[PDB]
Amino acid sequence: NEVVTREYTINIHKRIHGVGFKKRAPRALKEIRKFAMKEMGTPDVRIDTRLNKAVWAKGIRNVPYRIRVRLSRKRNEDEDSPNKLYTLVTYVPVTTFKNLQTVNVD
Amino acid sequence: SHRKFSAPRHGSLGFLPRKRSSRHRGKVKSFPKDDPSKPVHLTAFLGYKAGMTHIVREVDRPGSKVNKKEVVEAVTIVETPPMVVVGIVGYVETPRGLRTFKTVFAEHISDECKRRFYKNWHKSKKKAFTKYCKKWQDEDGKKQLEKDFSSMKKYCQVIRVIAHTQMRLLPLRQKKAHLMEIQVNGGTVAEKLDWARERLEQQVPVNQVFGQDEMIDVIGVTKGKGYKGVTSRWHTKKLPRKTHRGLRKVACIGAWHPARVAFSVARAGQKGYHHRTEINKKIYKIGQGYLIKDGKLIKNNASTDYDLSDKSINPLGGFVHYGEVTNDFVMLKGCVVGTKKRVLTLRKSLLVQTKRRALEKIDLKFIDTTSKFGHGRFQTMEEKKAFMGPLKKDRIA
Amino acid sequence: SMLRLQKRLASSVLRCGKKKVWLDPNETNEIANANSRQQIRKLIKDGLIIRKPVTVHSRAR
Amino acid sequence: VRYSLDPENPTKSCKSRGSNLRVHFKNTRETAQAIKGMHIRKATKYLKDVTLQKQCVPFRRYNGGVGRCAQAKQWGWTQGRWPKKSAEFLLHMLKNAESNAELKGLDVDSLVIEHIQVNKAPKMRRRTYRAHGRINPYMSSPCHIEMILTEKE
Amino acid sequence: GVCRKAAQPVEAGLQIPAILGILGGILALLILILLLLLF
RNA sequence: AACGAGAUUCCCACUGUCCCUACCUACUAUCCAGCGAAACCACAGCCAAGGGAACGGGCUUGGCGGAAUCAGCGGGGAAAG
RNA sequence: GUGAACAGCCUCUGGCAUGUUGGAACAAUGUAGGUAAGGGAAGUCGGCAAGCCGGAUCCGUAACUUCGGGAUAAGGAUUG
RNA sequence: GUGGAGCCGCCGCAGGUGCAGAUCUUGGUGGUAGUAGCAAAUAUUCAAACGAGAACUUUGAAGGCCGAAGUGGAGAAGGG
Ligand SMILES: [Mg+2]
Repeated sequence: NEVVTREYTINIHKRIHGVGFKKRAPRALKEIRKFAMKEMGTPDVRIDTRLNKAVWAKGIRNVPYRIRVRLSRKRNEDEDSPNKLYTLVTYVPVTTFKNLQTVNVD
Repeated sequence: SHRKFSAPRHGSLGFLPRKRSSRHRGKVKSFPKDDPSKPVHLTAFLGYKAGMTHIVREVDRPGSKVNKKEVVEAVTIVETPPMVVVGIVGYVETPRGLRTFKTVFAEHISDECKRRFYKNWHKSKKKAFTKYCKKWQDEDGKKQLEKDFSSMKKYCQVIRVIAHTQMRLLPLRQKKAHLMEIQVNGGTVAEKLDWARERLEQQVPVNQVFGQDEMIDVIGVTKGKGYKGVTSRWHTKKLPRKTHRGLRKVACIGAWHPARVAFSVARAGQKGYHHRTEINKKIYKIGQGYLIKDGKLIKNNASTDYDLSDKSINPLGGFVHYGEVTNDFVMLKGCVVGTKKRVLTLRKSLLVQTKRRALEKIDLKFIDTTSKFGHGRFQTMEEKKAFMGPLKKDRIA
Repeated sequence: SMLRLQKRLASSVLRCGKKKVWLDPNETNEIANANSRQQIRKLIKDGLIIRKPVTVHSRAR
Repeated sequence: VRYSLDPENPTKSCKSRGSNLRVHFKNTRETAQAIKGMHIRKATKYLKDVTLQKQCVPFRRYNGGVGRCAQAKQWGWTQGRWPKKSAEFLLHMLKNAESNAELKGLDVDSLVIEHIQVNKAPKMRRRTYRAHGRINPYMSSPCHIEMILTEKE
Repeated sequence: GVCRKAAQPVEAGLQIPAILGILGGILALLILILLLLLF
């Protein structure tokens, strides 16, 4: 029942591999969803369009190998689903992924 | 009629049911038969192939043109943690074959054994052998437990031994012990059976079972290749390019009047993951791994008489898709059935041989521990950074 | 909530293509109320329908 | 109207019907032989997991070409499939019966599914186009499905 | 109408695809592959 | 002579045509959700030998014979058209 | 824009949503596209099929001929 | 038992007089089979809205395609 928020790195170069050239960036977003439903534990995951543009920034078949995201478990309203928590996955840019490790943010 | 040009059969019918084996661990189909005039000894042993390297040895073969020269030979290495004896099984011969007389297990069985008795250890209450361990201490079950070695000693003519692997000592992510049942082919049935009551829940090393240059047989399950067609499962010649509906097919699969497809014809199916026994694999070295912590850690494997370095047979970068070997090992000339990380039972050979290729000694000159994860050109890390110099790895101190 | 009519009328009255029209996707039901060309010229002056200019094709290189 | 096999106690029994509705017949027959004799709370919860593919429908009779799944081991079968359109129509009809149970004055914690049959509806046709100038039909096979709900007490 | 996609239309047509199924197949002897059997 | 998507023989270069195959990619096939035909069909569908309209799935004497199926396959049904 | 070019390739104005469905996996057999050590037509009814060659510039161009040709013969060298 | 308005026996009379086949005619329904198939022309993704309900509607952002002999903008014939 938390509302907590963390930030991670997602290497996409590992999690899509042996994928065809036209399925390479669309799998890169349903492997952000399968990351965020395993971690935060909710089926309802919303990603925003700046994280959409950050994966599609180089066409389909060249996804940038690693991205820095943050995940926001939140609660909902107005005749919500039988699960009332959902994750907002948004994009934070960084120039270096070396020595960055998944910190809990406030 | 009469093919005009004779060929031989493609593939052997001695291995006909090209089927996935009904086992992951290689079954011993035959232990070597005994004369009871010998001292008392085990016959098989479980092992794990880790990867392959090669060798340099001064070959000794009088008559040959290789004689008194150095030859490189491909070896596999088989990591062998010691077996721990758990059970004793009796077998009485019938006119319907051998029949299990009864089994007696150890006083307290380990935890890696009890995991083999479960398809879901996590959903378990781990209640196996709780009622059986009490009869070793309860006097009523104990004075008939000593009866069921005396009934064992009287009636059954071959006894065997249940042992397992110590899976904590491996880099594998399995932790279920592989529980094998191997035959003690020594002397008479009294000496054969009081040599196994003596050593329940104790360790058995591999050099107590095998030796250097003592040629053995390797039993395993092959590299599984999946569902492949005729030209890979049976190695049939490809059809010419002009063929309609397909190149990689066997064209005529029979005549008209047997009016049925015969068993001796080739067609698609499961290739690999078959049970095989290789024969006549000579042992080149029984290495032992990583002794005590006073002499902080002697790595000291692969250190031949002519090397005298602080090398160790785990190569520079670790064995590819296996891990890093910390236990005793057996190294074997030649290829060995299996994938890496695969259980394989080393076993003494049934046939006797002298043949002047077995029973001759070998002395190693060299073992490369260069990287197998690429085209490695350095063998030890001190040998690299003396040749490489200092790098930008430090750049502050 | 069809906005197919307003998209067609705007690109005819801005003298542009259907491709170069209309940023600000918030006010959906306000511009979906307008059905006429006289109503649609009012939304242009309120800035709820803009032109979205030409894609860059620099002759620099 | 009149059903097949009028119940043994019509006072504490419920019934529903839907005619002429467009499902496949061969998928609805075998998802209804899965929930026959099943309690209404296990039946409503089983049908949700067919749509979520957590639990399957074994195809026992109409099984030509039906693949094999690991979830048919609960039924002691080998072949199974997950008809999500068929498990929604006899879930929407199972809601109608427990609406009739509380209008007939029945407890829903004791309702099991006594009788359920699927039988074929008259086929409605349209046509496709095959080679060499020939017409052949795409006839649909709808069904009439029908159920009695009976309290056990 | 209020009852014209419900009570005009289900009468209107609903069997009008039934033009013959097959009108013979006048494609002139599909055994065009010359076979001719030993002559 | 010049010209041939004309017929043929040799030579150079070139190559997976071949020795001798191997590997990679896309699309299918495969599995699932929806939707869904047709050809064909006496009844049907395991063999050997015998006799028989002389080349049986059934008859005769033998061999024998466990539900239900999946992916393939091209021996047979003297398969279909 | 490149270029001899209304070639092909890439963009702008103007259109479109991949051609009567999606999702997961990446077996055999296919269809379409490629590579291959050494050998180089031994394959095959047959060099079938594929591959070599290719633009321009500067040289150099044989038999034969109806004196027009053959001829971009053949064969080289260069190219940013 | 269903059904709801006609029917039958005997004596003579008269036939468009009794079906298992005709690659019969017409209509209906099976097995095959929940199978073959829904594979030519590179490609979609994210959010929101409207909605009982959204892989497919509209909108916005992105990535792409046609690339001026167009997948653009107009007509003739034909359709109505
Ligand atoms: Mg044996």
